[PDB]
Order: sequence, then structure tokens, then C-alpha cells
Amino acid sequence: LDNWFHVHEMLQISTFRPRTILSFPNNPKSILFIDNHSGKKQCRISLQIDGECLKFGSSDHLYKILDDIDCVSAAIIDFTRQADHLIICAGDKRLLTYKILVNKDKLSFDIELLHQTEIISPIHAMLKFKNFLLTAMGSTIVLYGLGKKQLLRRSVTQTPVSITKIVSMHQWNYERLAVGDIHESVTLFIWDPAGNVFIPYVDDSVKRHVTVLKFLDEATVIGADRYGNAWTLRSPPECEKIMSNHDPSELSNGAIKYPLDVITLQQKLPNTYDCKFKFQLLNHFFVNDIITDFHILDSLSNSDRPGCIYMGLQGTVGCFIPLLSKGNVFMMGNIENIMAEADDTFYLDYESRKKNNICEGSCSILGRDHQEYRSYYAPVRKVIDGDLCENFLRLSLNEQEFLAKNLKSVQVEDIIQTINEVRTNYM
Amino acid sequence: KRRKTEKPSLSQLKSQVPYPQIIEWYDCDARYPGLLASIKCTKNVIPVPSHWQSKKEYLSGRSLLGKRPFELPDIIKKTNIEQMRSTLPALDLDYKKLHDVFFKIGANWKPDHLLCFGDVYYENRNLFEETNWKRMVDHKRP
Amino acid sequence: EKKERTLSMLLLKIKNGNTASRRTSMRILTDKAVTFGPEMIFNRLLPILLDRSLEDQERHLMIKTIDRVLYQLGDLTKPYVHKILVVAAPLLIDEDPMVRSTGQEIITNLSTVAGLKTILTVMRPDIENEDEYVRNVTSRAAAVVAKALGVNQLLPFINAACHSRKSWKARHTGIKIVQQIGILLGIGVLNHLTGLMSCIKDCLMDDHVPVRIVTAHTLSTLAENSYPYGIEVFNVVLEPLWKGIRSHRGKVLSSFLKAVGSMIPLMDPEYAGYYTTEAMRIIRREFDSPDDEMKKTILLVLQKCSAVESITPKFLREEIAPEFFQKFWVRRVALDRPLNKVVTYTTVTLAKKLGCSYTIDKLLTPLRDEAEPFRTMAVHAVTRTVNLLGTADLDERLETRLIDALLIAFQEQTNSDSIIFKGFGAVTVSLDIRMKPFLAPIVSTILNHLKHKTPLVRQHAADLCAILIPVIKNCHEFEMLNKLNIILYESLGEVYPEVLGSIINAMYCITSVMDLDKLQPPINQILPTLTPILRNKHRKVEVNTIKFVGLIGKLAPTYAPPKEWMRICFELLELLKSTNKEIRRSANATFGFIAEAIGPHDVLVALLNNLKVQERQLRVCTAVAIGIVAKVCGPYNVLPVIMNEYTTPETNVQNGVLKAMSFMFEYIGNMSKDYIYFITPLLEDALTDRDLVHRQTASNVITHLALNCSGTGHEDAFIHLMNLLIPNIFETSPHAIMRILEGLEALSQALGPGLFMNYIWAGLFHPAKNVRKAFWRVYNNMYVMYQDAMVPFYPVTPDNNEEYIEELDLVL
Amino acid sequence: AEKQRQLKLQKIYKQKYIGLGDESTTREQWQRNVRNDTLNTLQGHSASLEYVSLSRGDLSIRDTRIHLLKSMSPGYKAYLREE
Amino acid sequence: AKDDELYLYHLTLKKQTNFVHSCIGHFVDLEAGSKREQSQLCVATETHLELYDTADGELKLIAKFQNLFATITSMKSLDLPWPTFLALTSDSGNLSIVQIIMHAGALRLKTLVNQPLTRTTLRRVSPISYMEIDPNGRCIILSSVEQNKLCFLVDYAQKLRISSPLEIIRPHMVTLDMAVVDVNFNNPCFVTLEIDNAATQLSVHLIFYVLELGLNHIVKKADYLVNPSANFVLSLPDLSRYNFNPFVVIGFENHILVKDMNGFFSLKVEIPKRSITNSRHKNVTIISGIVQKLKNDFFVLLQSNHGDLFKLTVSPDTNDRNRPLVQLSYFDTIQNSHQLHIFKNGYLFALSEMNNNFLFQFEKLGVEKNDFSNVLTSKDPNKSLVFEPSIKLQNLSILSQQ
Amino acid sequence: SRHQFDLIMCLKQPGVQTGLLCEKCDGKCPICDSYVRPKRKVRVCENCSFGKQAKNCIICNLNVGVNDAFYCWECCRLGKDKDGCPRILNLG
RNA sequence: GUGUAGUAUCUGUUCUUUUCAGUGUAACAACUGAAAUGACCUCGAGGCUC
RNA sequence: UUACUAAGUCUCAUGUACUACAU
Repeated sequence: LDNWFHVHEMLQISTFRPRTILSFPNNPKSILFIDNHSGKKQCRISLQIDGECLKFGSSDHLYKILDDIDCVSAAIIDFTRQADHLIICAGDKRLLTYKILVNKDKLSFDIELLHQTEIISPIHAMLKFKNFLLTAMGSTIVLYGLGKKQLLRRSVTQTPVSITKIVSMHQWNYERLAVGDIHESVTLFIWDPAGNVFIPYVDDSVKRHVTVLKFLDEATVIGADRYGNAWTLRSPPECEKIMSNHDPSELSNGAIKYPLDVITLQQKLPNTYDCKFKFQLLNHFFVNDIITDFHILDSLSNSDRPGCIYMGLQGTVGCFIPLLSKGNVFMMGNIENIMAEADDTFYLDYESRKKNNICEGSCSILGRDHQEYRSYYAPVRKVIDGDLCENFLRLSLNEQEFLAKNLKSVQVEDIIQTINEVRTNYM
Repeated sequence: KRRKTEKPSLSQLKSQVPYPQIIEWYDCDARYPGLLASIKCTKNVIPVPSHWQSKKEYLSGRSLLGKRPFELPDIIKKTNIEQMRSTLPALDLDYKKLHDVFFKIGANWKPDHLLCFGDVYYENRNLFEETNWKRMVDHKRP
Repeated sequence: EKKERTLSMLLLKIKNGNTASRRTSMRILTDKAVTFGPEMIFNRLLPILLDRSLEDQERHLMIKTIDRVLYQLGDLTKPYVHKILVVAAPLLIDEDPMVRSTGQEIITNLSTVAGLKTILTVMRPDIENEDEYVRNVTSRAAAVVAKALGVNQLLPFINAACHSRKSWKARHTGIKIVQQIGILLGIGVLNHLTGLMSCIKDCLMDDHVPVRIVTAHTLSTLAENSYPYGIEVFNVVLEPLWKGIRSHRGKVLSSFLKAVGSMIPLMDPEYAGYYTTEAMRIIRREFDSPDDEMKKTILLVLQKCSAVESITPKFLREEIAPEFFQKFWVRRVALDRPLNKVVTYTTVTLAKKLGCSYTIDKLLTPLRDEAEPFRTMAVHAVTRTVNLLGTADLDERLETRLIDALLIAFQEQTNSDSIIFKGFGAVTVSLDIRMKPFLAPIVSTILNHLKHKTPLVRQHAADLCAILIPVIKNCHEFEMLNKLNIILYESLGEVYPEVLGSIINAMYCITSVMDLDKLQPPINQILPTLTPILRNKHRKVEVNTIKFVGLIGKLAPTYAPPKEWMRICFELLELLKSTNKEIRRSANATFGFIAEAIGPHDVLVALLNNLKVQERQLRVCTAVAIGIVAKVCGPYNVLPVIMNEYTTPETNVQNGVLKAMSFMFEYIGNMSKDYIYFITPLLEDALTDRDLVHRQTASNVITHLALNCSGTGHEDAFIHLMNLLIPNIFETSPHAIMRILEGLEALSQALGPGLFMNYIWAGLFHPAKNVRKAFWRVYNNMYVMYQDAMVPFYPVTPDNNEEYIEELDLVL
Repeated sequence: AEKQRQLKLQKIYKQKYIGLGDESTTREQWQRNVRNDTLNTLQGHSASLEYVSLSRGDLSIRDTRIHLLKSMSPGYKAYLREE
Repeated sequence: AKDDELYLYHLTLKKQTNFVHSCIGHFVDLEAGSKREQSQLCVATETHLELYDTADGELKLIAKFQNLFATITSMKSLDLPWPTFLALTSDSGNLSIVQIIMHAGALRLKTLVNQPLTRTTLRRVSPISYMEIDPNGRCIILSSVEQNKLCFLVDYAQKLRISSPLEIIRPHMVTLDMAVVDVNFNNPCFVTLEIDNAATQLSVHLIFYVLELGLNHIVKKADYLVNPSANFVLSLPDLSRYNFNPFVVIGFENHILVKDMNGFFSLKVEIPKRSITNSRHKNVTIISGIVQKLKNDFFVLLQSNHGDLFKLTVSPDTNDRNRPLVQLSYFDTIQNSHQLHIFKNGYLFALSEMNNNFLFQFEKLGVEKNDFSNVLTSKDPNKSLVFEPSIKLQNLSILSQQ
Repeated sequence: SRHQFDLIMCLKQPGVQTGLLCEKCDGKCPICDSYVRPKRKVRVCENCSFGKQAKNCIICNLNVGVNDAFYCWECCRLGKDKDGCPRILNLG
């Protein structure tokens, strides 16, 4: 319960501080690493597949050095199914294209510089769109194709006025996008072929600073905050009906019939409702770390319930498991409610026995309530925190049986059963 | 005096604004108009309800005279206490019945209207007609 | 500088006047004492508090003023040292602890004002006071001056001025000041323990017996202050303390025993046995004390030795049990209150070490004796031993002897001896399952004590029966139930309220132990008989009757006609807000079972009909009854009928509904989460209503509802509820404004700041000078509850403000 | 009476919690509170502090922390200018 | 209709690894019937908390304690004249003094007294984020980054007793780097660097405070204005052999100062610099100082942003007079470490804010004060020494890494 | 207080001491005067304790209290629990 | 089924020195100060009028 | 085919509730 992992890795300090990590779409797991130099701008690229790394060409070195290239952001792309290119964005504001080679029983990685392209923005975020590079300028989203001697702008989409910069963004099956901001929050776009443009169809409710963002689904989005909020949003069914029943080409121009309220919100509140829909908050949570990477895994160690696991910056990995049925979240919710004020229950018992004849923060060891701490920035909505219910396992049998008496429901033993059920069955 | 006459024109203020149509004539006397335009015109902010500058204490409404006293949510109206106790100008009930109405029958139940992110209720407004409206856009089709 | 005299009148302004107007005088005098004259200032400040008219608060104010003057006039306080030393000395020896504390504080302030040399030159020549009271006052003054000006700062001067051989006065005053300093400091004698013992050891072998007694008293005080650990310095005089136990005579041996009594528990485990064996030659031999100063000292020393872990229980039973039982365990102290307390405490402390059975089979005579005076102390000691040890060490013959002694003491209770009444319950609890074979003895005892028809006798009998009711009636007999119930309901009209309350408590205990119709009094008869008893205005009588009516409907919820239960509930509904909280708790404890037995619909309809009657002086309690009747199955049985009572057009009724909704929500923390949605269409017409009252109380609903439902995920409903509130922010009046503020603050927790912010922001500044003043209230409360929570939500951009923050745009 | 108490509680809450906009507050006074609280939380959470350290690229993290502390005072801009 | 209402179950699989706080006390006595040894350490990251022992010269997991569900903003152990239990301050403002106990078959963390302070949030008024305890354990002090400072007087009895808080409130003075000076039981004295919040110019001024046990309040003693470049303060224990007058070490960016309480002695010693000075070169600073004293020899270790680990010793300068001198030198350095501890054993625990916490035993102890070559003195405050870093790692020896 | 307006509070940093309330005022959360689900015992600054005034009811300021005052769960979440020292200085 | 003091709320009614300047107000409102007298022209409006 | 807004202040009367206070 404490570890749940093993870490496979004089004084040793490397001058190169790592930057990002990449993986090829076609190869199921082949992981390419990109670092930086602290000093004169310099980079290295180290590819590993299967057990340990790779050699570079016939050279002894297992890594590649790139002089004068620094990487603000980088992503790998395959323009054709048989060719693999790498993408660097220099702080010089220059877009650098590369080519990856696997030698295969001579096996080695061979990187090859292709083109040079000047960029207006720093390019904080980019990803793979179909056949294309989908990149975000500071203001605007450019979709680059593959040209020769350099890469070309296939399409450009001007952002709504609200978006200053794009920290991160993600796609859903090439049809949809969710675009994040520094200041403002996620805004979802749809690619319209023959319109050659992404159309925003939904805004977000509040201001949230989004570091990393993913899709669980078509209609829902995961996002984290610079300040440590882990949230998930969902497009309203009023919007899902419209986009399910209509083609994207009619959104920007053409006839789409919106209920009376939406338009009245357009003339009444043009600033908020400019995107004509709003994300109803679906899940909200606070993890005191800053989440670096979300990943949605269809199964965790063959488990049925697909989870989403995140690694935080200060370091952590945690998961959000969707609970099937209800009485799962009913029992879990009741256990969390128990452990929440459990310190207060101990204090009131210890108080009554003093009336007939241990401080208040005894069981929590600290004054913070659970709902208060986990609420913090914004109240947790549907998320029940299992990290609390896990503390019920360590308490002595006297304390546990003292707590579970508040329930007409099952005994402490079945409680512990349901608690320990999550790590076993759900992953 | 001089500060009151020092004020820039509201149209001079519009240019600083990405969404100029929200700014209004009274924003000229905003002590910090360039700032207040940025805040008021910021993305998700919801402008102050306009019943200020009226002295009517926010409800003089003639429409308030004609508002219905109340209507039970139909799920609760199923409980039949409406007939058991006459509120308009004893009824033994079952615990299982009432409990199931709130939980078994009414767990998924939610009020039909509610309101949205920036919905603000002005005096003359009445939600009920808009509820029958939204429900009607639903039922009736060409 | 005559205006300083008017400053004394300003001191009256500090005494007679307002709190701020009084503190302003001190704040001004703090910056003016240096320019007022030390002589006249002292001559006007000291007699002001020296007069007997210095009240408690007046004394505190005068002490604070003198402390401020000393802090301002530091060197100027030197010439006035002869004044305060003559004034603060008696006040430090006052009776009340507050007076002595104020005197010690004043002495410490005067000492810290000047230097230690001034205090030395002041307290040194004051030893010429031949009066014992004056000498003790001077010694206490020197001790207080040393406790604040540094113990080692005055230690060498005192040791050099007291180590001489002038006369017995200085030799006694040295030990007196040492003991006073050790008592005033307390636990701060650890480092200065040996430093003081080095100067106090000169009296352990002193020639004069008075100096030896003073040294012994000082050593005992130091050992008590530095106890229990740290007996290293005690070894410096441990040898004389262990030797002179059987060496001195009269006062010397008494002082030696008094010091050894404190030094024994602080001693180690090895030398403790030797010290006890050396002191027993003069302790056990002189156990019979001609006076009280020797007897109390010997009792305290025996208690301290029993507390020590050195002398095991075997040595106590061998050499301590027979002497303690012969010279101490007897009825020879049937009238000495101090002795009756000391011997009882020593016996209770030693019983845990020597075994309860060793004394339970040896104290069954003092209680059964005809002497009620010593019998009271014997019963008190027996009850203390039974409560300390319990019931393990209880022999069959010993248990029989104890039962016989207790019965004889209870029967021969010629006086008002509550010791036997308190010990009977303890003995019955110690009996446990053995009380069943001893049933008829206690049964006949209670019958003879109940049928006596004496007021105090009947009260004591009812108390003892209620104490030992669950032990006897719950023994699975089914034979004494009728004999108890026939006599219980007999004396139902006792004029004495205490006897009536005792009878009610006994009947409640019987109904808790007995069942229906196992109880002797019929339910259909006890109910109508107890009905008018609840109408009485007696505090204890009504408090017992409420619990009796509640327990009547415990196992058997029926035993009644529905009309009778409804009438009882309507009568008890007015007592749900009594002055005594016990009655308020008992009413709620009984009404729950009453409503569970009667029925949900009937009780709900009765409470709803009762809303219009009983105008708003006690009406709200009825609402609490609605909220108290909706706690057995939750608020899903009360709420629908409430909503109809809101459908009623009457204003006052709608108000009572909304408030009843507030309270029923604050009483349920986790329940309202499922009920929130059914509320919002009701608050729809509430918050929209024209009446500032309905808007007020509806906001009060949103307070509790939002606080306890926050974080459940209903924010979308909370968003609605707020959207109706925002327009009410500008509403004036104190009640409306504070209810709405609290409501919005509750919404801050359920929504989170971000949206609640968004409103506050778009209204945050504004030109209107009114709108601004209004919203900055909400933003003040928001800034109070949340700050970091609002940090991400500030709508601040580089074009919005000049400096902005360069670090918010950083992306990695 | 009631409003008059709200004035005193305004003085007390303003004393404890520093900046609380009362009625008229200059944008310089209030924005300073904004900057101070934002920096306060950036340096206050070891999390966001670790974050700004890397994204800024400083040699040590306490450089970023004490940077924010220094950045709280207005004159620190001119101070950087004088380096 | 099916309610979407996604129900997520949060789990922390691996717990936050950036260790922000540490304490040196001896908490639990385990596996030994009677043993008392000061060698042990408890380290905390916000929520997560861990307790390590060494005693072998190699660090050991003891127990990973239950999740506290708060943000621990400071943690410091306290030692009173007994089992050493750690004082812990976090969000909620509560000062929570906790003792690690052995309950049932595991080690559980018991709380003794939690004192309500400020409100529940991470705040500037909140008297947290700066905390230290009297090295004799007589009093604990919390402060705020800006508004106010509170100091409790801690007393032990049959039950622990926390004295009423001692308040000092300076409205516009932003506090940074609380450092408490040890005392002989004379009086507790703590030192801070106050930067004024509202001013026309940037002014960073050190301030001394002596809490008076006699008058029971904190007293502002010496307010010394230093350049805005100031970084941190460290406490020089005595200087009893040389000439109550505490001396502090103020780390600046490109040089070090030490200052007297009475302002008699202010010594500037320029901090040396690397040979390479690769690319962007800051004026640097020293992030973490620490003090150690044995056999009349007390040296302090102060590490720069580059990780360069330095020492200071004091010399009387027998030629002139008996007066303090300040002598820098060079060590094995290390990677940047947030905080440093030293056991009574020769083991030096380096807690790195960067990645990994690792423990040492020092043998060479560094160069002797006699060498004028590589050592700098307070003789001439204006001087510069360039040095090439040493990867040979002579002075310090890594024992355990985490 | 929540109801009577002219009542003034203390609002200092609370000490270790616990405020007392009389049996007459028993059960009220000293801020909101609520009877429901109390949580944490009130703590007052040392300046409100000292001598005889320590024994007074922190609510009604007159009677001598036996019982300790607790904050409710609504004030403990609203944070008014930690606001400062509750006491009523003026009788009202 | 009464009297003393006092309050709130409808409705009816009506438009207070023509102007200037200041305070005030979101702008009003409101408040604070003073005062033109005479001549002429076109359809209450208007005057680089005297 | 009419593209949706009127009462306010003062004065002197009428309409209706109410609050302390006394038989």
C-alpha cells in the first residue's frame, strides 16, 4: 500500500537536464527522450525501445547531441505510414524537422535533419492531427502539412479573443480538439473539412490555468491546473444533440437552430457565452501537486473499469477510477463521510466520557477537514477520495468498529473488503 | 471638478475594449475606467444585475401581483398529501411511499428549469413562461 | 506639577468611566510618568490602592498602573522601595489567591524596576521586626524579589547575610525566605536545588531547635517543589534526614518526619527501603499522636510511603498493616473532620497496594458499630476502597460481612449521612451477578426504608433503589417486579418535589428493567397517572417525568390511545425551549419515540395545524418538533407537508415554514444532500417574493443548506439559488444585509469562489459609490474566508495592470 | 449601530488580513494586494514553487522563492534595472 | 434518464517525493528495550510524511505514516529537558505538536496539542511557512511571510502545556528567512530579514528580536538596514572565546556578511567563484547554511546555487586583538540541497530540493585554516578567489542515496 | 453577536485556554448561537482570562460558566472558528 | 365596545426664485450663495445685438 | 399595424394596518 511500485533506473550529476518525452504512434511502445543543456543552448536525443536504449549508428554513443538546438516543445510525427519524422521548436523561434531510423539487427537510431522553418510564436503545444502537424501559436492554431525544402501552412485558425496562449491541447479521433490556455480555460474546437478551419463550439465555465489536458471521451475532457486542481468537464446534452444532429460546416455559417435562451445569452452576455455553450462542471478535485501527464488507459492490468492515471510535477502517480453501478459510490461515499469527521466523533465521545467523569484533531493529526482540504480552490463535485478511506485500514479494530457503528450497513470486515477491492479489482 | 471634467469619452474607451458593446455611458465616470472596462469585458465575468440605479427596491413589479402562489413538483404531488391536506382556502401516509418518492422515484429527478452560468433574474422576468416555452420547443414539431 | 494630582482624577476616569476612556488614561500616563515626578507620583499612587476600597477589578487596574509606572520610572522606583514594600507586603499575605497573586506581581515589578542591590538594601534591614507576622511578610517579600530578579542573583547575598550567628531571628528568616521562594517558584527549583541546599544544610545539625525546624521545613518545601525526580541534591542532606528520624525530640522529630515524607517518594528504589526502615523506628512507635500536628504529619508520611514503589505490599502487610490497623484503624476519630479526611485518604491510597480484600474483611466493624459518627467515615472509606479496587478482592465471608455492615448502617441511619447512600450503589455494582443470591436482603431493606413514610428517608430510599435498580431488577427474577411496582405507584402524590422526582426516577428505572406487561403498574393506568405529573412546573420532577414518559414508549411503543399520545405531545411541545437544558434534551429524546409510536402522518398534520396557533413567542419550538419528528426516518416525511404549509397563502405561516426549513436543515448534516433539488422550486417563490422577510428567511435556508450540502455536486442547483440571490445584495436593513451576506458566504463554499468571484468582479468597483460599498462587503468576507482560493481567479492581465506578475506566464 | 459595528470589524479584518477593499480603493492599492497574494501562493506551495523554478530555469529553487518575496515590493523592478 | 455524473475514485499510488521539511529528533524507540540515541530523522513533503533512521551509517525506512490531508508548510523537531517529538505547522494555522508512537503492531502518529491560528488556507497573514524552535526547546516561534509573528512558550508537565501566543505585528514588513539563535538559557533570540511591502525604494533590512522571558513579550532589538541584495540569515552559536551578543551570518548574492547584535562587528567576506562560469552566470547566492560545533571547533556549511559547499570558522586574529574573523574554503560541494542536518554521529544528511536526499560521513573535513592560498579571510574584504570544482570527491563520501 | 448587534467581540489570536459558558447559555455556538452538532472547543486569548473575568460566560459576560463553549460545524467550515477570540466585552 | 403617546402604508392633490456658480450625485435629485434694468427684430424659440 | 413601460417629490384629505402605554 505504501510503495505500489519499483523504480528501475562518487557524486553523479548530468549537465543535460531532461525536457520532454515522446513515443511513436505506429510502434506501440518506442520511447524517445529529449533533453537540454544548462549553458550554451544544446540538446540530446536518446531513443529506447524494448530493454535498453539504442546505439547511434555505428558509434559507441547511445545518444545524439544537437548543437545550438534548444527545445521549447517537441513532438514526433509520421507524415507517411512508412516514414517517421521528429519535430523540434527552438527558442530562436524556428521549427526543425528530423527523421528517425531504426537499423533492425544492426539496430540503431539514426536522426537526420530535413528542413528549417521560421515560427512566429514559441509553440508551447503541438500534437498529431491526421497526416499533419497540429500546432498552436501563441494566439492561433496552425495546421502544418508536409512540404519539401520546408514544411507548409495547410490551414490557420484564429482563436477567440479570450485565448492569449495555448499551454496544452489534445484531440478526439481527429474530429475534435480541446485547447487550453494560461489564463483562461479549455475551449473545444471541431475540424471542418472543406471549411479548412476549427470552429469553437463550447466555452468553459470559469477561469482555470490548464497545464495538461486529455480526452476521456468525445464529450468530456480531463484537465489539471497550475495550482493543483484535477477536474473533468462535459459538454451539455443541449450541445451534444446539436452536434450529433448537425454537420460542423453549418456552425460557422449557415442555419443552426438554437433555443431561445442561448441567443438571449449571446446578446445579453456576449463575453461569456460567445462560444454559445458552457461546460457544466462534472468532476472536480484538488491534488496538491501539479499534474504533468494524464493518460487514459482502457484497462489497468486487465481490469475492466478503464482508469486515468496522472503523474504530478513534484512527483506522484494517481488514478481516477469510474465507479460502475451506484452502491459502489454509495458505500464509498458513506465510508469517506465516516472517516471525514472521525476525529470529531472521537472528540465528542471523549467529551461525553468527560461529562460522566485527546484533542479535537486526534484522528486527523491535523486540523484540516477532508472536505475542506480536498475542496480548497473549488469544491469537489462527484469525486470521492479513496486516499482517505484507505486510512481506515490502518486504524485499530477498536477504532474501526467504533466508526462503523454509525452505519446500519455492513460490518467493518465488509468495509475493509470494499476498500481493498479497488487496488485488486480496479487495477 | 477637474477630475470630473477630465473623463475620457465612452467611445474613446470602446477602442481599449475587445467586446465594446458591454461598456455603457455610466462607465465614463468609472474612477478607473480603463481597468473597469477590462474587468467588465473579461471573458467569464457576469455583469452586475441592472436593477441598480432604480429606486424601486428591486421589486415594485406589477408582474409580482400576478405570480402563482406555488406548485408542487409533480413527483411530490404523486404523494397525494395534496388531497389529504387542503392548503387552498390525518391523511395517513406510508414511510416506504414517501421515502421511495424522494429516493426510488425521485433520485434522477431534477427541476426542469434551473438557470445557467450567467442567468440573472431581473424584476420583470418570470421563469414559468420560459419553462412552458422550452418544454414546448420540445413537444411541438412541424 | 500639580496637574499630576489631577492625573489621579484621570485614574478615576480609568476606574469610573468607559473601557476606552479608561485605557486612554493609562496610555497617556505611560508616556508621561517620566515627566511627572517620582515622589508625588508614588505618594499619589500607593495610597490610592492602599485604601480598603480597592475592588477586585480596581485592584487589577491599580496593579497594571503601578506596573506601567515602574516600567516607565525604573530608577525612580528606588526611593519608593520603602513604600511599596510596606504596602505590597500585606497584600501578598491576603486570604484570596487573587490578592496574593497581585501582591507578588507588584513586588516583582518593583524589584525589576530598580536593581537587585536596592531590593537587598530594602529587605535586609527589615529583619528587625520582632513580630512573627512582620518577619514572615519580610521573608515572603524577599522570596518574591528573588523569584523575579534571579534566584542566583540574590543567592550569594542572602547566603552571606544569613550564614552568620547574630541571633535566631536571622537564622529563622533565612529558611523562611528559602521556603517562600521554593513555594513561589514551583517547578523552577531544579537548577537552583543544590545551590540552595548548600546554604540550607547549615540547619540540619543546627543547635537551636527552631533553626532545625525551619531547615526541615525548607528542605520539605524544596523536595515538594523539585519532586518527584531529581533527588541528587537531596543526598546532600539525605543522610541526616534518614538518621535523625529517631534522634530529635518533639518538634525536631516532627519536622524530620515531615521532611522524610516528602523525600521518600522522590528517593530511589534502593535507599528508599533503608530510609523507610530507619524512619519506622520513630514513625510506627509514635503512631499515636498526642496532638494533631504529629498525627497529620504521620498520616501524610504514611501516604507518601505507600505511594512510593520502594516498600512493596509485603512489607506493608507485615510491618505497616498491623500498626495501621491498631493505632489508626479504629473509631477513635469519629469527630475529627481533618483526621476523618486524612485517615480515609491514607486508607484509600494504601488499599490499592495492600489489596482490597485485606481491608474489606477488616473494616466490616466500624460501619456496623452503633457510633454513627465513626460509622460515616467508615462507610466513606469503604466506598472509596470499593471504587478504587472494585469487586475482585471480595471473599464470600467478607462479602457477607460487608453486606451485613451496609444493611446495619442503612437501617441505623439516625442522621443525614449521605455516605451510606453513595456507598450502597457502589456495593450493589460491586455485587454484580452475586446480587441475585443476595436479593431478598436488599429487597427487605428497601421495603423497610420505603414504607417508613419519612420524607428524607423515602428520598434516600428512592435514590438507593434507582442506583441499584438495574442490578437487582434485571437479575431475571420476575417475582419482585410486582412488589416493587405496587409500592412505586402508591406514593404518587408526594407533596415534596424531591421525593416526587426520586419516585419518578425509580419508576423509570423499573420500566427500563421491566417490560409490558411485566411491570407491576399497568401501562393503561400509569400513563394517565403520569400524564398530569408532566404538567408540574418542578425542574427535577418534570425532567424525570419526561424520561419516564419516553421510556414508557421504549420496548412497547403502544400501551396508549392515540389521542392520549397526541395530547402528551401537544403538552410537551411547550417545554422544548425551557431554561434548563436537561429538560430540553429530555423532551427531544422522548418526542422521537412518541412520534415513532404514534405515526408520521398524524404527528405531521398535528404539527402543521399547530403552526398557526401559539403565536411567535413559543411558535418556533413547534417547528423544532417537526424537525425532531423527522430524525427517526429522516426529513423525507416532514418536508412534503411543510411544502404544502408553504402553499398556504398566509405570510406568517410561510415564514414559519421557511425558518422550520432552515432548522430542519441545520439539524441534518448529511441528509439534505439528497433533498436539495426538491427545495429549489420552493425557494424559487421565496427568493422572488416581494417581502424582505421571505427573502431574509429564505437566505437563512440557503445558509445552512449550502454549508452542509457544499461539495456534494449540487452546484448547478446552488448556481440557480445564487442567481436569485445576487439581485438582493443591494437590499438594505441590518437583518436582510447580514442574512444575505451569510447566504452568499455559504454559496462561496458550495460553488467555490470562481463563479461567486465572477459576479463579485463584474461588480467590484463600479462608479455608483453605492454598488461599490455593497459588493466590497461581500469581497471583504470572501477575502477573509478565502485568499489562496481566490488567487487563480483574479482577472488580472498584463494589459489590465502595469506590473502584473512575470511568473504566471511561465510554461514548462 | 449595526453598520457602525461593521466599520470596527472592517478595521479589525483589514488589520489582520491586510488588504480588504472597503468602499473606495485605488487600483494601485488593490492591484498590489493582488500581486502580493498571487506571489504569496506561488512561493507558498512547494508545488507551484518547484514549478516556477523549472519553467524559469533558475540555478536553484530558493532563488525563485526569494525572488517572489523580493518581487512583492514595488521597488524591486527598479532594483533589477540597476543590476 | 441515466444520470451521467461520472464518479471518480482518486488514489495516490506513489506519494509526493519532493521533501520540503526535516527534523533531527529521536522519536520512537524500536527493537531495543532501553536505548536513547539522537541519530534519526523525520522528513515531510506537504501531505506525505516519512520517518527514517540510520544508526548503521545507511538510511532505513522506518514507517510511512498515514496521509495527513493538509499542506505541511513547516516542520521542526523540539527537544525539551525525554522522547523528542516534532512540532508541525501546516494549513489551518494550527500549530500541531505531534509525537510518533508505537500503537498496536505499527507506528502511528499521535497529536498532543494543536493551537488554532489564522484561518484554513495558505495565506500571507497565516503564521506559517516560517517556523523555528529554540535549540533548547523552551519556546516555538511561527511567523508569517508578511503581517505578523507569534511565539509560544512551550512547557512540559504531566501533560504538555503550550503557553499563550506572544504577538508582534508589523503591518508593512514582509518577513523572509526566520533564523533563531541558540542561547545559554539567557533569553530566546530570533533573527529575520524584513523587506518593506509599501515603499518607494526596495529596502531589505535585517531585524533582531529578543523574546524576554521576564517581561513575556518579543522585543525589537537591532534594526540594521542592508543592501536589497540580501538573501538569508544563519546563527553563529557563541563566539564566547572571542569578542549576550549574538552574531549572524547574512548571505548576500556575490559576498557574505556577518553582523553583530550591537553593530560593533560587520565582516564582509567575498564568496569565491567557479573557474568555468558557464554561459549565464548569476551573482549566485547561498541557499542553505548550517552550523556545527565540536571540540571548540565550530564550522558552518553554506552552499551556493551551483551547489558549492563552503565552511566558515572564526579566528581571533591574535596579532591585532581578540576579534572574530571569517574564513571561507571549498568542499566536495553537492547538488543543490534545500536543507542540511548533522547527526551527533559524523553523518551529514543532505536534503536536496532537486531530486534525491543523500547522507554522508565526512573524514577530511576540509582544508585547514592555516593555508592562505585557497582560504579567504576577513582581513581584506575586497578580494576574489577562482576555483575549479572537484569531481574527485575527497572530502565527503556518499553513504546512502534515496 | 449574530442577533444582538451592539455586542462587541475580542478577535485576538486564541490561546491554549478554553472559554467557559454558563448552564444558562449552554449549547450555543458563540458566533451563530446554534444548538446543532458542535465541533471544537472555543479558545480565548490570555487577555480575556486572567482573574475572575475568566470564569464569566463568554456569551452573556455576566454569569460564571461551568461548561466549555464549542463552535458548530457550520462555523467551523465558515472558518469563524479560527477568526479570533470570541468574547462579549460590552454587556449590551 | 375604550384612552394616552407614537409608527407605517395606500390613494387623492400639486408643482415650488426665470437664471448663473459651488457642493453633491453614476447623472439626476437635493443643498449652498447672488440677482437686471432698458431698447429693438422674425416665427414660447432665436441675438459674434447694444 | 399601437412594436410592448409608467408612478415619484409637496400639500391637504380619505383607506388600512401597527407599535409602546392605561383601565
